[PDB]
Amino acid sequence: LPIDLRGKRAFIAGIADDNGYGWAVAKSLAAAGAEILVGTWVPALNIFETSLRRGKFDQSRVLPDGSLMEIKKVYPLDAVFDNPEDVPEDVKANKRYAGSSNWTVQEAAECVRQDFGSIDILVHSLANGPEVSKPLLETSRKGYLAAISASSYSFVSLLSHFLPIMNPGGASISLTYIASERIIPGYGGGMSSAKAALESDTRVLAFEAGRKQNIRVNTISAGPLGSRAAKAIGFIDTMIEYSYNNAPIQKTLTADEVGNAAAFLVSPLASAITGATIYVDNGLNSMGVALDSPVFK
Amino acid sequence: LPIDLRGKRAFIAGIADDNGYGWAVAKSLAAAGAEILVGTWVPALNIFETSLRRGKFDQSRVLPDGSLMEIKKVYPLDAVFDNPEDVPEDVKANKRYAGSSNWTVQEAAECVRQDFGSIDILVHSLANGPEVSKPLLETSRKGYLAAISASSYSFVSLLSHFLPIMNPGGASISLTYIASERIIPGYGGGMSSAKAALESDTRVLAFEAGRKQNIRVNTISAGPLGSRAAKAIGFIDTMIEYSYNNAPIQKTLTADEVGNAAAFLVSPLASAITGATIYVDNGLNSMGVALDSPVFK
Amino acid sequence: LPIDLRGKRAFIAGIADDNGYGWAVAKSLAAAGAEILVGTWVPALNIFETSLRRGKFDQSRVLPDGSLMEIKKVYPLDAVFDNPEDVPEDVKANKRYAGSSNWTVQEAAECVRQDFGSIDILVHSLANGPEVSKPLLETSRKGYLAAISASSYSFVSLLSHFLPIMNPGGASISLTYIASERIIPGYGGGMSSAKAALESDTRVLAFEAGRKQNIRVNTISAGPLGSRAAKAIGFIDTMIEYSYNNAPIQKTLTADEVGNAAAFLVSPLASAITGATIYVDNGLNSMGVALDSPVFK
Amino acid sequence: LPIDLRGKRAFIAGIADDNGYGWAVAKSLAAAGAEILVGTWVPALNIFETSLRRGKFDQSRVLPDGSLMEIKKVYPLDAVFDNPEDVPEDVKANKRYAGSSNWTVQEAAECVRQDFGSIDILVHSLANGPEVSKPLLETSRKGYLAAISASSYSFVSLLSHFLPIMNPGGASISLTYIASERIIPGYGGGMSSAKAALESDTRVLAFEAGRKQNIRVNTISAGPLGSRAAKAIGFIDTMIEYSYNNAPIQKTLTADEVGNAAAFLVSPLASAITGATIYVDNGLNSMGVALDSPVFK
Ligand SMILES: NC(=O)c1ccc[n+]([C@@H]2O[C@H](COP(=O)([O-])OP(=O)(O)OC[C@H]3O[C@@H](n4cnc5c(N)ncnc54)[C@H](O)[C@@H]3O)[C@@H](O)[C@H]2O)c1
Ligand SMILES: NC(=O)c1ccc[n+]([C@@H]2O[C@H](COP(=O)([O-])OP(=O)(O)OC[C@H]3O[C@@H](n4cnc5c(N)ncnc54)[C@H](O)[C@@H]3O)[C@@H](O)[C@H]2O)c1
Ligand SMILES: NC(=O)c1ccc[n+]([C@@H]2O[C@H](COP(=O)([O-])OP(=O)(O)OC[C@H]3O[C@@H](n4cnc5c(N)ncnc54)[C@H](O)[C@@H]3O)[C@@H](O)[C@H]2O)c1
Ligand SMILES: NC(=O)c1ccc[n+]([C@@H]2O[C@H](COP(=O)([O-])OP(=O)(O)OC[C@H]3O[C@@H](n4cnc5c(N)ncnc54)[C@H](O)[C@@H]3O)[C@@H](O)[C@H]2O)c1
Repeated sequence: LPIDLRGKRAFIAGIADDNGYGWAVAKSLAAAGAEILVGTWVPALNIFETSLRRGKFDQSRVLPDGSLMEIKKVYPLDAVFDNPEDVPEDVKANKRYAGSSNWTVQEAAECVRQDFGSIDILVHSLANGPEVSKPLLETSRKGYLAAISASSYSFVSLLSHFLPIMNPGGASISLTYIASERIIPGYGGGMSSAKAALESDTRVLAFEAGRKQNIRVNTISAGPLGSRAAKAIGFIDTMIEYSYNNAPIQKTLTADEVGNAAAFLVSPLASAITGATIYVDNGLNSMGVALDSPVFK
Repeated sequence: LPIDLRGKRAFIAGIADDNGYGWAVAKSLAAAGAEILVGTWVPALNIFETSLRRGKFDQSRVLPDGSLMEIKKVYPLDAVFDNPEDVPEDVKANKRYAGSSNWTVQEAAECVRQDFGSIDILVHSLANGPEVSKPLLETSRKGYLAAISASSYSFVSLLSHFLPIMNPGGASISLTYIASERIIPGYGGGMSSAKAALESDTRVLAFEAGRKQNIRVNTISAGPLGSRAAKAIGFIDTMIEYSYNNAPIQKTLTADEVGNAAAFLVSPLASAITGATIYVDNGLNSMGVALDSPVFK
Repeated sequence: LPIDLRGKRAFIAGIADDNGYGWAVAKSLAAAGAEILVGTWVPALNIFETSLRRGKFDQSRVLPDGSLMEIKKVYPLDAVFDNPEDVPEDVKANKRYAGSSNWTVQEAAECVRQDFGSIDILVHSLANGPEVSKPLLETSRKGYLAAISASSYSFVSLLSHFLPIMNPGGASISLTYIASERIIPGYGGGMSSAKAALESDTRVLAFEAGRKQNIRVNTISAGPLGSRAAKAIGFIDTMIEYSYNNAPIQKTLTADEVGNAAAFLVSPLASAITGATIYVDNGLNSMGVALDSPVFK
Repeated sequence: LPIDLRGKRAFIAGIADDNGYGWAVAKSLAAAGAEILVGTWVPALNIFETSLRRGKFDQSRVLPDGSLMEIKKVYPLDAVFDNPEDVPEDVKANKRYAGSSNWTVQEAAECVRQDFGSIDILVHSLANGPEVSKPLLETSRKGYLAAISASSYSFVSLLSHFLPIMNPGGASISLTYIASERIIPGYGGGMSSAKAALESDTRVLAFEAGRKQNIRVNTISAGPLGSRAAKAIGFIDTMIEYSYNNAPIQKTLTADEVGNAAAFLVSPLASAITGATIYVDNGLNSMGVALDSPVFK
């Protein structure tokens, strides 16, 4: 009873290294036999392809079977720009953006088409929020819109641009965070807002794309990725700790854990699931209180 | 813009003293001019009516206007028994149950009818759970069913028995607790389960009774009632503390607070609200983490 | 048991006429004795103040007591612009925007301050979405961002700009729609998304502002406003019909209905409610199926 | 990337034939290599084992690999009775119950232990509700309690009785229905209530058992199982039709579909998922309106 993505190909948007959720899903899709195409942020591209050439990610490419993951092709990409006319002359003039081409959503999509003709899976693992450090109360309109644009609308833009080249019976999947439904102080600059929009769109799109092309649309609401810090300082480190303490099952969360769920979800096994927000967070979201609250001892 | 329940009468099930949510709603309904009828648990009846005669609740009956609340009539009542044939000879033989009569749901309802002919508001403020101290894992089938019977089904039984005598455009309201949707360790013996059922039934009944008699059906999901203990020991004391610390608005919760919401809800002002779970818990339910978790300092 | 907003003042953002939810809440706040300040979209301002001068809204200003609603002051306002430096020379050059002044969020707020010094209630009744007619799949990035900006971020901008002048123990309230949580085909152009963000922000802000200034933050998730069309054509007309048929309580929805809930919510009676999404939609949101589905007869 | 339950054994409670969800999950678990133990209702036992002997289920036992499913052992079982002292002399005297032995939850569990020593997976596929045809308004207290007992508490009883013999890192899974969260007229007699309780308990137990033995606890909220009737008459037939029409993805639902999700969930791949209600209903739960409502054409 395997997850079989043999003869299927995925496009994974949001891979810059071996340390995020994105890398993890790729691994999983690859373990299940899918053909892997990557979309890399174009400021990040170089270092990415360079370390990959050099073998830097070799240990991070080991599959269960022991073989090594293959990335059939790396595509540069800035998901805040749909078409080329949209780019600010000042962006197209930046060294980084100067070094590559065909990096708009519309362009990436045209390439894939020209290169492979089709796809079966779409993975969104993107996000970005300039003022993510500030509270809403202190978030600028521009910093807020930026988070929404890169973190929400990007999914919409990708889905619509790739849809014409998705074989029906295909699936897409995106990564969300519970700061959409509940107050998680620290996750500011409109990221929370952006995660809320993403989720809702997940539903709508499941309708739009389900009816339109028989495509499944789902999002996975993950936990803080990683193991404990010797000194939990900063937001993520903190959440990791908090979650380790307060969750129904006491353990840490691994990328592998999120990737397997993803692979499952984009797989045929999951033919009856769409417009879902799946929690893969060690059951944290379900708790009413924190176990570690000082009142309880 | 007043809440006007002048010329309306409420039946409040679950009043044994001046210290619970039930007393609070009565006060509120009474401030708004409703005619107050009480249903008192029949083990509790005596002490109740006795202290009330004696003036023991006088300070607790003060209305805003300064006058004193009036209870038009106290009806004894055991909401685990619908009809008289249902009572175990061993219950009917107990001193307490021996002292009163017409205490089944079916009987109480017949009385009211014979005494007043009609009602407009129905308040459920009942609950009871023998093994509420044990974890589900350790809850007996009998202790579990008991919680459901007294805490869930009782609402269903009251609604159905009173419905024929409720003027259309009337409303009912019940008290719930968030341990239905989220894990709140400590609230065991099937109370959690019982609160879950109640809520769902709230919805269904809103459908059944809305369509049947133009009756609104809602539940209020409250916080731990009361102010701080010098030594928070025990479940409630603990929750009060926890909530005071961790809530979006830092303050305590008062019965008045729950009563006003109730009065509002059963009032005509609320003509577009039904099949709702209203949170009156200082916004606790909305939080993702506890502020007091030691990881955060 | 009245809703008393005597000696309180509200600022209502999003009044252009007597036909929306906004007008309704004002009425309600006014019935409860609050002092009414309006923020009018500045393209709409003129016609507004003109018809109001002329008596056009006289029948729509009748309060329950029989008297007539008073608007202490109308302030022009475009909630997509925070500070004056933000305005495009091409907007400031448009006849309409040319006729008025002090219309940025930052400016409106400064005025109020200079005119009244303070406020107690904040009402957001704003929304706008250029491509609201298109499906997400066909919504432009710009049309999507526009909906979010005018429909989501505007609340954030108002709250933050007015906060310094809100007496603690005050409240704000905004209008939402269930297309945030569930698929409602027809409500496109990112409005759905925008309603999702608003809700989430409602929660966060309740935290930010609750802790910061003892301000309550809530949103009301309303139904389609209005009575039946002889020919339900178009989105709203359709929803009205659908809701009339399928709701747990069969009736239409009136603005009065939404206004009363609002008044209640911003009132002191509601001191224990924050980070809530209150449904005032005749219980529609709670249903699992449509009664009118042809399968059921 | 397989779902590997090689060297694992499951106990499936609620198998009486090849036509329910229960049969389906067994198949799935079996495809993934788990060792299958069945708990059969003891009125149903005989016909079950008889047709199975005879080959009646042969076509229904075909695995993907082509081989045939094996049931290592069938255990009789009535999940409304925990211990033998609990049985009414009038039940133990009924032909059916007379023919078998060790059929209480406590007894079944002792047997398994004595026969296999341990288990890894626990599947609950049980339900039963005498007055399921009546509306709550017309449901008896006894008919209501019966639904809860057989449909809710049974899970609690099984979990607790099997827990001592579950290898840590194991999982349990139960089948729920959306009539718990939303009004689905027709699903009466307290089934709705019972499904609500089950879900909540799913959460709590995930806490209790997660912390206690490192066991994952989840429930799957399924759609109406089956394909279209030529004449949709009756509740299920109706729901199937309705769902086919109104769902985001237009298709029917197959048992296979629910089984695969289950297998996944009880599998190690799912190590970060617990206290979840997974929807496997073709995305129906996410919709706001019915597409087939006559208002929309
Ligand atoms: N990391 C966590 O603990 C956690 C928890 C919940 C959800 N998530 C979500 O997971 C996703 C990513 O996972 P992660 O945080 O592990 O990885 P990450 O931090 O690498 O994710 C951001 C990625 O997006 C890329 N990116 C940013 N802006 C871009 C733009 N304009 N165009 C194209 N690419 C751009 C970055 O280069 C990077 O690859 C996001 O959706 C994030 O919200 C993460
Ligand atoms: N107290 C809290 O902090 C809190 C929080 C959330 C919800 N609630 C709910 O509020 C309601 C009651 O409020 P409370 O706890 O303040 O008051 P309470 O403790 O007085 O409530 C129980 C009441 O039910 C009566 N009662 C018990 N069994 C009965 C039976 N078989 N027949 C008739 N009457 C019976 C008791 O005598 C008593 O009046 C319950 O629904 C409870 O779950 C309370
Ligand atoms: N009308 C309904 O059936 C319904 C249902 C649910 C929610 N709502 C919500 O109610 C609110 C408004 O109610 P309504 O639709 O009855 O009234 P409406 O249509 O008058 O609301 C829009 C208002 O915002 C103003 N406006 C638009 N863009 C603006 C900008 N940039 N700056 C300042 N003002 C601007 C308009 O002039 C108008 O007063 C919105 O939040 C809407 O989503 C309405
Ligand atoms: N069938 C559907 O469309 C659907 C939709 C959602 C959820 N479900 C749920 O799936 C589960 C079962 O699936 P199904 O309906 O396909 O199969 P089913 O109808 O065979 O389920 C009931 C099973 O429980 C057994 N049973 C009843 N009372 C018992 C008792 N006291 N002791 C022991 N066993 C007893 C029956 O013999 C039978 O095997 C239930 O949880 C049901 O609510 C089904």
